Amino acid sequence: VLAYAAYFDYQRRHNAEFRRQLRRNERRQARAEKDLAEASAKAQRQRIKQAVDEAKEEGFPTSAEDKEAFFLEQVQAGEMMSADPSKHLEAALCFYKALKVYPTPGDLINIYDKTVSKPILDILAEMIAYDSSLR
Amino acid sequence: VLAYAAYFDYQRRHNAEFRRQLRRNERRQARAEKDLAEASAKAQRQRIKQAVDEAKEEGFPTSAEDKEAFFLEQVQAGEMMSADPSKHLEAALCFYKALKVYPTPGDLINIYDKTVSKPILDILAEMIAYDSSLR
Amino acid sequence: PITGAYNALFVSENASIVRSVVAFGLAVTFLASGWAEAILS
Amino acid sequence: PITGAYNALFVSENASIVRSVVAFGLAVTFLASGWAEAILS
Amino acid sequence: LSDLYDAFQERRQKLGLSNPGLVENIAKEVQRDVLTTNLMFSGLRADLTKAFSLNPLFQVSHQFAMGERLSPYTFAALYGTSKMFAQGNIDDQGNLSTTFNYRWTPSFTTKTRFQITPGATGQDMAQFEHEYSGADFTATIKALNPSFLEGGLTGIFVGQYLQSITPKLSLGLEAVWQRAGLTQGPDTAISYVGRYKTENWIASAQLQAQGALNASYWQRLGEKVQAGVDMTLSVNTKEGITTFGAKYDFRMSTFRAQIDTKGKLSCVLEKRVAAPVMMTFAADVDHFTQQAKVGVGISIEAGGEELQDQQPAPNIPF
Amino acid sequence: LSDLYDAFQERRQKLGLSNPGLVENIAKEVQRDVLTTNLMFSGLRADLTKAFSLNPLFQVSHQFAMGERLSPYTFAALYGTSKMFAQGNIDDQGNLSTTFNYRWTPSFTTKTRFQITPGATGQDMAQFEHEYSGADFTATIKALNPSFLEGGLTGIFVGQYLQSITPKLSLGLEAVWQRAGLTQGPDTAISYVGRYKTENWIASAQLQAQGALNASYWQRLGEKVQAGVDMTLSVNTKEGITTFGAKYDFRMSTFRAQIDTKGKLSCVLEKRVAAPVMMTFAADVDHFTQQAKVGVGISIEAGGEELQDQQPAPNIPF
Amino acid sequence: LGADSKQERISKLIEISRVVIHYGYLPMILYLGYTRSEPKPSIIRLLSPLS
Amino acid sequence: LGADSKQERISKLIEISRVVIHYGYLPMILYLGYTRSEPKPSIIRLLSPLS
Amino acid sequence: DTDSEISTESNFDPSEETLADRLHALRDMVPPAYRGWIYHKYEQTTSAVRKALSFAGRAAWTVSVTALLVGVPFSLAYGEDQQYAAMEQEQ
Amino acid sequence: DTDSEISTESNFDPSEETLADRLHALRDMVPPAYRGWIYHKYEQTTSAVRKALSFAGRAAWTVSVTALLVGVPFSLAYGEDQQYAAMEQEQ
Amino acid sequence: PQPSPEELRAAEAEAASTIQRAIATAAVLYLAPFIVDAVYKMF
Amino acid sequence: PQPSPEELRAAEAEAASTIQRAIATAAVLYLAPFIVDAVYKMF
Ligand SMILES: C[C@@H]1CC[C@@]2(OC1)O[C@H]1C[C@H]3[C@@H]4CC=C5C[C@@H](OCCC(CO)CO)CC[C@]5(C)[C@H]4CC[C@]3(C)[C@H]1[C@@H]2C
Ligand SMILES: C[C@@H]1CC[C@@]2(OC1)O[C@H]1C[C@H]3[C@@H]4CC=C5C[C@@H](OCCC(CO)CO)CC[C@]5(C)[C@H]4CC[C@]3(C)[C@H]1[C@@H]2C
Ligand SMILES: C[C@@H]1CC[C@@]2(OC1)O[C@H]1C[C@H]3[C@@H]4CC=C5C[C@@H](OCCC(CO)CO)CC[C@]5(C)[C@H]4CC[C@]3(C)[C@H]1[C@@H]2C
Ligand SMILES: C[C@@H]1CC[C@@]2(OC1)O[C@H]1C[C@H]3[C@@H]4CC=C5C[C@@H](OCCC(CO)CO)CC[C@]5(C)[C@H]4CC[C@]3(C)[C@H]1[C@@H]2C
Ligand SMILES: C[C@@H]1CC[C@@]2(OC1)O[C@H]1C[C@H]3[C@@H]4CC=C5C[C@@H](OCCC(CO)CO)CC[C@]5(C)[C@H]4CC[C@]3(C)[C@H]1[C@@H]2C
Repeated sequence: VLAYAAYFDYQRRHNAEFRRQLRRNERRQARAEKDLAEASAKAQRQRIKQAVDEAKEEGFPTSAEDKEAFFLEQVQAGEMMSADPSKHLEAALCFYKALKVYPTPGDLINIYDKTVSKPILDILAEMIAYDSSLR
Repeated sequence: VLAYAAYFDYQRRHNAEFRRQLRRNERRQARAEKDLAEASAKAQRQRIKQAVDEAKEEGFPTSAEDKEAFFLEQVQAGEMMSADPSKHLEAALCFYKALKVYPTPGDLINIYDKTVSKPILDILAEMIAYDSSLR
Repeated sequence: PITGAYNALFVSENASIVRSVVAFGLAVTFLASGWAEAILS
Repeated sequence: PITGAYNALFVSENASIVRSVVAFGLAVTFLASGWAEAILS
Repeated sequence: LSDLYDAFQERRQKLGLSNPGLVENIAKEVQRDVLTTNLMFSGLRADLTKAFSLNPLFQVSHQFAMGERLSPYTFAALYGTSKMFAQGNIDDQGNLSTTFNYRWTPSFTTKTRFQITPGATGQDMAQFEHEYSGADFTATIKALNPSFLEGGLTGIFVGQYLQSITPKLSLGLEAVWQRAGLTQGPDTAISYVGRYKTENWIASAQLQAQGALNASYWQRLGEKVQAGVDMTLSVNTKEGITTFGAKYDFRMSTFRAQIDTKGKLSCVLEKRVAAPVMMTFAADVDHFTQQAKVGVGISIEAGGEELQDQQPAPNIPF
Repeated sequence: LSDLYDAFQERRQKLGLSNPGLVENIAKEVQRDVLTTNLMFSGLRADLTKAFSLNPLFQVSHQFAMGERLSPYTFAALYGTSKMFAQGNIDDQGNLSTTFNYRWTPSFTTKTRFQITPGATGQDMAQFEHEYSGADFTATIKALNPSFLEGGLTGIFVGQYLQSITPKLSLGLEAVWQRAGLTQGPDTAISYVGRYKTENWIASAQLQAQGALNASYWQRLGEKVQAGVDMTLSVNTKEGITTFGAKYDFRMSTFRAQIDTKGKLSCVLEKRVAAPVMMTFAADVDHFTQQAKVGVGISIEAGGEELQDQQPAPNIPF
Repeated sequence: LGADSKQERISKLIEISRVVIHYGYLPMILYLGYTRSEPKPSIIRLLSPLS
Repeated sequence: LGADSKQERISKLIEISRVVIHYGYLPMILYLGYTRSEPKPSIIRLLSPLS
Repeated sequence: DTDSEISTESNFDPSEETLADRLHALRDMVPPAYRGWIYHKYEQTTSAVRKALSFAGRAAWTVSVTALLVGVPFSLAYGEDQQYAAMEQEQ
Repeated sequence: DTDSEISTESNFDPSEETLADRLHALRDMVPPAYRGWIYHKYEQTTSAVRKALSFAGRAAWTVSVTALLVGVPFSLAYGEDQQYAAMEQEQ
Repeated sequence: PQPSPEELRAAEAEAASTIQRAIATAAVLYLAPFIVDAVYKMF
Repeated sequence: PQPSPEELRAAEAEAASTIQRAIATAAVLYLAPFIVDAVYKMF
């Protein structure tokens, strides 16, 4: 191994073509890894977009008593899911649904921004930006 | 006793002057009892007015961190006192002080109106009406 | 085999019903077969 | 008399200090006087 | 006519049937004699019982407790006779629970219960119960908060029937009728029950019309050991739990232990630490959360030992 | 010069003084031998201890627990010798607490402690302790989290001194120096202590420079009974609590009970239910809230009974 | 069906009966025992916990 | 006072020492006992709770 | 308080009074000031009695639980100790 | 990925490399795709091992506590029962 | 929501029919042992 | 709030003086038994 390692190091140091072959392979891989990240981010972005779209189909309660009850249930559902790191998307959706039902979203955002963990807030923040209808 | 009661009843029924003497005494007492209630209400009103005046002298925090900390302390103090029916005036004062520090008093009023007991709310409601500076 | 059994035993809408029914079947057999009397007594 | 003692024993800023100090004085006397040995032993 | 009634009654008596007992007892051997469910508690408890007589029965009891949903103090008194039994117990908060059972006939019994709470108006309640015990069957009708003040029958009514089909098999029925408010329609539910009983083992089932099923099996494992298994299914979501447990009858102590499919483990040890004193230790362990509830209690019966000359009154309608 | 040193040392030895022991032990007879404070617990607990040797000492222990702030499992191992003692115990969450004591000289001891928690960076800590035990005094210096990485001394440092003034009276001193961050000034606190010790009774006091005072008295009430009272005063608001308790040493059990001016009552009963098994029952009752905490536990030491041929190693630096 | 005045009177009977049972039921049981027990206990012992 | 590069290296030693003590301290104690105990226990019995 | 206002009740009759009114007249005999002042003292006195009983009950509970929690384990431990002393003494 | 871009690293030298750089070159020998894919499997495999140990540890705790909570009271009760049987048999 | 008056009458009839079906079963059970006796005597 | 640099130097001196006063007491205690001996011998 040492003889090969010495030859490999010697070739890399003194042979420019050997570096060029390796550098080309590394640069090619660097492109794939960045492209893979962007694909993963878009898929995550799609999930966030999908979650906001799903909330529109179920609809929201209209009466004050149902809105408060639904809000509490959504807050309770979001909080219950917030403890599980695998439900951050679902927890944010409950917080998003509740935020859309709460009469003063801006105040509730300040509560979530301080009481909800940042990983969930990051998804919820994009949900607010994606749902341009949120006041 | 029965002979006196029969005579008393007979006199009240057949002697108009006997009724007039008794009626005059009852009417005179009725005035005193109503006047006493008004005096008690004014004294209670004075205590409410005094409580709002006292809050102005202590002043309120200006920084956001102190306002939130003070608000939580006032809410905690008000809630701790709210469990004791003898501290309803002091509890309302803490809720009043907190309400004056909270950025959106109208939303907090809806919370107090539903979470705080009516006897405390009645004092707090008059405090809001007395403190014309409350937004 | 296992795929058709594990799913119906721990990750199905009736998983809790199946576990309770199976456990009862075992417990009764353990008692009625006389093994319990030979072990617990 | 009682007015000057009850106030300083249960409704004063140091009421908790006085109660702890008095209780200690009694407990030590109860032990040191030999009554505790005659009752608890 | 008596001609058929006498012939029918005679043919009935020659069948060798026996009274199966109350419907609520078809699972007693498991749910009460083996499982710990009815004995489990937490915190500290102390019962000081004084017996003043055995015929008529009369005893007064002071209970001190400090634990989950246990009232700090409870005073209870009871009086019993071969024809009647009256009991009342009151908490430190004034909640009074009472019982008054009277035998109008050896085969007919009236049971009255009250629960008066000063703090809550909803809590106050009254339950009237009537029982008949034939040679081979039992019938029962209950009326909980029965009222006609609104111009219509309201409250909760329950009817129970259990019939011995053969010397070992018993089949029964239960029916409920409810009307919480005259403005809403009455609700009715029916439950079917049955039991097969033998010296060594007993099998029972309780099927609700709602779909829930409760089944149990009890078997004796010798003179000092007996065990049973109880299963509950609900279809309100689908949920079910099965409990297996055993009971040991030693000379000075009784040990009960059980475990169920939800991962809970519990045990109860009652030990006669003295002639009038009995200790109880209860522990319930939830293996999914690793939390345990510990219960320690004591029972003292000073009166009974000093009055052996009169024996307990018979057939007190407890 | 040795001329004065020898004459001084000789005059010192002829005074009949004795080593008073660690400052932290001036109230041991009350706060640990009589009061229940160090034994109280809640929930269920089980310690399974296996002794593998007595010289050198080596034993391994598994603790299972289910209660308030009790870790579900704790594995502990220790090794001891007349010159050293090493112990480590780890929770199910990986929190590792360790001890390593070594005798560089029979009168000088180094004690090292660590507390490594994976979950919290704040929790991790290290405590170095040095003790000297003269013929009539003890001196100690501690360094908790000592660091100079910021270019200045930081952490917590404690110095303790206790001197026997006469065969019965002991007087002492304690000093603390702290600097949590180089950006802020150092904080120092001093505490004065003293004790008067006799065969029948012991009196001790601990005065903080902050104004708090802790005083205690211990007295023996015969060969099987001893009792003590402990008082604590704080002037941070003014608050004070006084605890009175007694301990009974029966053949197969030890019973401790105490009550204090805040209305709390607690008792601990340790009973040798078997030769290797010891039970513990603890109950703490708060009379102002009527709530009780019940604790039941057990200790098992299988190894010790089967190896009597080697006796415990002397002066293990526990 | 039922007269409104009758419902008020009938409800009043329940209210009175509730209070009587709340206060009178336990002393009644103690009275039955004390007079019918064999033997008859002392008034002090009648509610002594263990003496 | 102290060089910034030195503080990084010194801090690294604490980080490594912390991990070693976390993993190595208990096995070390078990090793000392197992080799120096009188008598020497079995590897299986060395951590058996009561057998 | 005017003679003309009180004069409006010029005529009254015993038969015109209803059973409820005749029963109410019995309460009218007592001066309202005294009955109002007596009722006030009654509330204060009744409250004090309830406070005393609550305190007396709460104290008895404390002594009962204290004696039990301490007396029960001790009595068992002390009793068992005496048995060992008896068995050892019989040797 | 252009021949002119890669050609910028025309010259290199063994001595110019720093000790950290020479050590980093050792890691460069392994293909990044394989090492990245091996690291991924390592995380998944290490997580599974930790899950297995947590489950195995949690199961052993359950059996240990179950046997103790049931075996301890029973062993004491059963043992005491045998003593009464022995003392009664000695009569 | 609150029920309509005709729906209440439908519920009242339904409830009565259920309890009537129960009492019909109780009568069958009371007669059941004689039926079970015949089966053992049929063979 | 954060302290000023001159206040820190004041605290550092104060802290040092306190510990120096403690060590002065420890020296007194170490010498205290000989002092107590003299008192018993003065009479
Ligand atoms: C409907 C659900 C499905 C599971 C289940 O019900 C619920 O189905 C039941 C079938 C039962 C078994 C039937 C027969 C026998 C044979 C007998 O052996 C002595 C026979 C003797 C003849 O002479 C000597 O051979 C011992 C008992 C045993 C094993 C039963 C055990 C309990 C079982 C398994 C029941 C179990 C709980
Ligand atoms: C309302 C529901 C109806 C079912 C049920 O209630 C609910 O009612 C009981 C009917 C019982 C069975 C009836 C008869 C026998 C034959 C017997 O044979 C032993 C030998 C013997 C006769 O040959 C001679 O010794 C073995 C047991 C078995 C199968 C019963 C099992 C339990 C059952 C299923 C009970 C169950 C709980
Ligand atoms: C730092 C603080 C200084 C005080 C203190 O620490 C704190 O230090 C101890 C000094 C003690 C006293 C010293 C001497 C005696 C004389 C003795 O006389 C018995 C007879 C005997 C001699 O004549 C012959 O038998 C009775 C007791 C008494 C008063 C001590 C009481 C407890 C005291 C106050 C202790 C207290 C805790
Ligand atoms: C005032 C309040 C109510 C009553 C009460 O205080 C509070 O009064 C205390 C007196 C205590 C008893 C004294 C002595 C014994 C004997 C002992 O030894 C049995 C040995 C065995 C040998 O075979 C049989 O002799 C068993 C326990 C017992 C009965 C005590 C129990 C607890 C009692 C009842 C306490 C109880 C709580
Ligand atoms: C595997 C896990 C660890 C180990 C463990 O399971 C779980 O294994 C169980 C075996 C049990 C013991 C069996 C028998 C007895 C004898 C009994 O009788 C004494 C009478 C007295 C007369 O003088 C002396 O002989 C006392 C109790 C004791 C030691 C049991 C204690 C609990 C033990 C240790 C259990 C323990 C928790």
